[PDB]
Amino acid sequence: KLVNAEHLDALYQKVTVANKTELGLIHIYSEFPDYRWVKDPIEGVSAIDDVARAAIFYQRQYQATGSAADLEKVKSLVEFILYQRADNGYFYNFIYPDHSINKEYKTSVAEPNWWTWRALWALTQVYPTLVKTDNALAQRTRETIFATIDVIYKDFNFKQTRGEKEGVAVPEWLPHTAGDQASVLLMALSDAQALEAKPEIEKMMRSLAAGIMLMQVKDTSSPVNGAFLSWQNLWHGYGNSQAYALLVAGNRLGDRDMIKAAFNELDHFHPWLISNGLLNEFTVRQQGEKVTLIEQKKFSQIAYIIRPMVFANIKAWEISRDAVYLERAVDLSLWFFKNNPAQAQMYYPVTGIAFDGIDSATTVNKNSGAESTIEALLTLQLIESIPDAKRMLESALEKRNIKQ
Ligand SMILES: OC[C@H]1O[C@@](CO)(O[C@H]2O[C@H](CO)[C@@H](O)[C@H](O)[C@H]2O)[C@@H](O)[C@@H]1O
Ligand SMILES: [Cl-]
Repeated sequence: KLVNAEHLDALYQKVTVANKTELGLIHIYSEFPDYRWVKDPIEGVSAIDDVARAAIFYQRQYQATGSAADLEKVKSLVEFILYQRADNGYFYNFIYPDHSINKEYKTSVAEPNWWTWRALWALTQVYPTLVKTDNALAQRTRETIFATIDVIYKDFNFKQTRGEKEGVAVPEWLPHTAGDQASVLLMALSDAQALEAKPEIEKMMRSLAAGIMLMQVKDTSSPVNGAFLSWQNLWHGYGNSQAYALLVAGNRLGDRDMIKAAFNELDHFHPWLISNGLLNEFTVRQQGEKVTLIEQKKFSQIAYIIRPMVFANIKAWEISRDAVYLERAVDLSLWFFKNNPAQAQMYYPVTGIAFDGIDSATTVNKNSGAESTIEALLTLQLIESIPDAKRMLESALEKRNIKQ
């Protein structure tokens, strides 16, 4: 009842190219008040960054409901992902309005980047669904998963050298030295390891987790004790799925250290964030063992901050059976329902609209692009799948002045 795919469905478009190749697109932007399709004028109409996450949403919907229409969307979004595979084994990101591929723009080249990791994660997430339903598409997907992993393995830097920024160690072997990108590649590799275990996949998993863990703040005197930094000495909330990824990988490998590191973020940094109304980003300085805040930015706040935290807390509950994590997951979900600095409703169950962000205490961006819609839907979809969390969120919503 909370989850309403009507706006995401309106961003979806099936296009035919070449010889009966049917591609599922998700239009990237959509603007208040008419909420039609809006493009990026330079980059194109739809990106793997969004299509990949949409594929996961619709696959999870199909798993919950068995709806033939959800499955059809999974298949066509997967076709777009496969359509974007480059000869070198990486992926292009954008498609243009004329349905040619954006191969050369910096946000779209087939080089290791965010959209590679998201594409791979989407393919590993939807493969078990495809193998039960569509033999030919499943075979192509499996071939692509492990061919892409081959390429990533061939290019992988296992030499664990460290830089430094404001006293903080930098793992030079992570992609773009980015803990957030590393977490999604780690999630994808963990899924693939369950499909076909390979020593080189475990080796990459452990190397990524080592880099992610080196970037964690471990200073019990620091306000942001437990935080997984995103890049150098910087944390940003968006896409920061390190804790969730370490829980997934730690479970896959039986690695207690990974699990312990993830809980350290959940048990210290998450309650701090929640108590302070969330943040967009911050930077730190490290002097010896002491980690201190340099600067922080409360805005902008976007749906993509909430989803990684809700994913991690639900997973923590599943592992530990501690209800505090469900309570926190629900309290974080309330960001969509006016628990935020603008006291603004950010997701509308009646229409499926998800606002694009909070820019200050008094300014809300009422556009509803693909990313914010998918991230709100994935968050609420997870809550509604856990009966105790669903019951808790419904109880919180009956008491407040939201539109539903
Ligand atoms: O502008 C295109 C596209 O960008 C987004 C990203 O969230 O919004 C940006 O641009 C808006 C005006 O064009 C600004 O008001 C907003 O602050 C900025 O984030 C989408 O909302 C929009 O569709
Ligand atoms: Cl992601």
